[PDB]
Amino acid sequence: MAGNFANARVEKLIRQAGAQRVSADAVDKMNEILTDWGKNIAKYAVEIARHSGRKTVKENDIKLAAQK
Amino acid sequence: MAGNFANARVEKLIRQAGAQRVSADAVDKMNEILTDWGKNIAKYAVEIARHSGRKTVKENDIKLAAQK
Amino acid sequence: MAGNFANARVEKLIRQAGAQRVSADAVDKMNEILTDWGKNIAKYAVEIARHSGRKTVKENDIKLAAQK
Amino acid sequence: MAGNFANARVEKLIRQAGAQRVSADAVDKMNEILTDWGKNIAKYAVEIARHSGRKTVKENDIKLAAQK
Amino acid sequence: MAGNFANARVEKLIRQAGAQRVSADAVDKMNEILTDWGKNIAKYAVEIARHSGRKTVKENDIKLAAQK
Amino acid sequence: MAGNFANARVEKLIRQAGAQRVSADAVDKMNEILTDWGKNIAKYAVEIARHSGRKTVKENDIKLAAQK
Amino acid sequence: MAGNFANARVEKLIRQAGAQRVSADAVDKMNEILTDWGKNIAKYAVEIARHSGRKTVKENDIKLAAQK
Amino acid sequence: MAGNFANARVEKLIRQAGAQRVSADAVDKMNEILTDWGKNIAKYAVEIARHSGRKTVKENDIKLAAQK
DNA sequence: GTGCCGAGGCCGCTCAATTGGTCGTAGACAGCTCTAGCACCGCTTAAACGCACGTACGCGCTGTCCCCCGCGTTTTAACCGCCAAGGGGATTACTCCCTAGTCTCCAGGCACGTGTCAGA
DNA sequence: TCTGACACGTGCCTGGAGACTAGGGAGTAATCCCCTTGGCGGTTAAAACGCGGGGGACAGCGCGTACGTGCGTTTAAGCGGTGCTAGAGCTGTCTACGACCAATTGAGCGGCCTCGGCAC
Repeated sequence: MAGNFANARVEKLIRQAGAQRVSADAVDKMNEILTDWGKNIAKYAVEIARHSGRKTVKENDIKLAAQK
Repeated sequence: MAGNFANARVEKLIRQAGAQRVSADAVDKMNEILTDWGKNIAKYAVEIARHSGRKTVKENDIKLAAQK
Repeated sequence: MAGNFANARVEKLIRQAGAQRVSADAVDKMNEILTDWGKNIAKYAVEIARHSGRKTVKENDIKLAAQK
Repeated sequence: MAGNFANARVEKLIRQAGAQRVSADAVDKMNEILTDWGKNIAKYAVEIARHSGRKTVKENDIKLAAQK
Repeated sequence: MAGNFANARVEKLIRQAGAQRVSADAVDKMNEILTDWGKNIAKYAVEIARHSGRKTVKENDIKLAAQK
Repeated sequence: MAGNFANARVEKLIRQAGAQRVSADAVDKMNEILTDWGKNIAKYAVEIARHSGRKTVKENDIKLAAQK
Repeated sequence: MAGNFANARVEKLIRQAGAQRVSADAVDKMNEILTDWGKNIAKYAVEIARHSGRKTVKENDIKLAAQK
Repeated sequence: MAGNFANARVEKLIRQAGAQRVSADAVDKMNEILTDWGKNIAKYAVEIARHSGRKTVKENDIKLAAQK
């Protein structure tokens, strides 16, 4: 519920940033920080989609929500 | 390289934010925006870890890099 | 509290940047903008130092906080 | 020219941000980082003042240059 | 809304930079990167024009906003 | 050669940024500033594509070139 | 330390340039110039490698960065 | 080769710049690049010194030859 | 308010990667002992702040004319489709040639004793 | 011409740069076959320029803000030195990540329907 993404994908991201070693707690904390920040953008994008008069969230509503 | 996470996971997050329908272009854009922002936090967490004299990125380095 | 630096020092900076004349209201606004931006870098450098396990803010912590 | 502000004023700023102890090399580095960022805002505020048709830098200008 | 310029125009620019072949995905990403950077210069040029006391954005307002 | 894009499209961009009136000399200067900054990104994306050993410029080459 | 090469080798280079005497100040300035020009090439060498797919920055990567 | 930096110290420079693996050919080319730029600076630095009516090469001379 | 077609929802398979277990051993934390370098208090001088007078610049008022907005016709191109091919990609073998542990050596690096060598 | 501050050369103590000899990670040619770009042709759409009306931007004089100079008072910042707190370096214990391996969860990809999104 706190980490929505797969741990192996969040770990690959921290290793491509240059991390020589990555603690499983750091993978769990990065998963939580990506999930929380993603839920915030998606919640605001859903309100932009409905203000625009549509049920579907589309690329422009994610792009505009991220620029807030 | 552009979208690090699995699309069905990023889609589940947008549907739990309340979306009634989700365009595949919104799933791809959210995957890119999460990847870019996650790489920014991870790259700075790695410089904090190496400054604390450690090779391992740990929970505290991710927490501190996100509050920047 | 709003302008931490001496006004004659902030005025000397705006005059060395090329200003032919400097209004007292521009010296006070620059003093506030330097105080606010300096407090933001120092507050994160103190958290960068306490994470490293030290009480003393050193050149490396200010350098790392300014690159955030 | 390297550090424009008074060292005891830059140190008081780092101590009000919460630092328990401050290294003299951190006071000099903060003085350099404030001087460099202050010269960037003053140099662009002087070009805004001159574009507006005036010799005097005024509060308005420093406000517009800082938001760049 | 994401790509303001004509695709055949963005593509001619990439082919004049020396590209032997250009992916349609690269034309649409270049169009988005030019549109976002152009909107940022124009938004700040509009604030420079209004600070100068005018409604009309002129050559000097675009030139000053780009040097920021 | 100095302005690659259509003037009516560069003008639409400055009007969508909030401009109440836009001078023809500002449309031409914005067209030149977008063309020059666009040629710089495209020249570096062509070199990234050729280092990677491919004649085709692709989305990842434009994305990596713009982040420089 | 600002020098990547050993001070004695920066001094030996100044002597090969015809200087009958080289000040300790000239040795430190030479070390800094070689450090700056070195890092500015190494960064581009790392980019050439990562772009070609290879993890090893080979001889081509150095020659290509020195002209880039 | 005929380099000024020590071979394993030109190598340490490339690795310290971020190299994951360094080809022993690039160690040699880096040493050549540092040697060539070194001589090209020393010759001009020696001329500027002899012009100023001094014999001991000083920081000022190298600082000016590098800024040219 | 009405018609049409984008393009997402829903479904079923399977294979590809994720999560879980257990082993090895690299690394991170705690503890001792010493040195680095900071906080405190003190002196005295630098230079900051605040007048008071002067006068340069700025902000208005307003009246010319610059030059942009609206409206419009023309035709120059950008978008699209269909058809052809070249290219880039994934899957493979073989052979580079760097990482690695182990090693000897050249010459890097700091101190001691002298005259250099830059100035009014 | 007239001339006195403080850095430099040569030796000793010391180490990290140079160099294997070998293992095997990853670099880079082969090839086969989908992806997807180039290419040619048609056509409407939307970009350019042209005229007319008039909104607002640029210049000129007046008046009055308010910044510059010069000066005095004094409150700070700076530099020394004391003296003691905390950070660094070495070392040892032990914790927890990298690694290989299993196996089954669940993500991706068509293929078929029809809800709602886009223009008139």
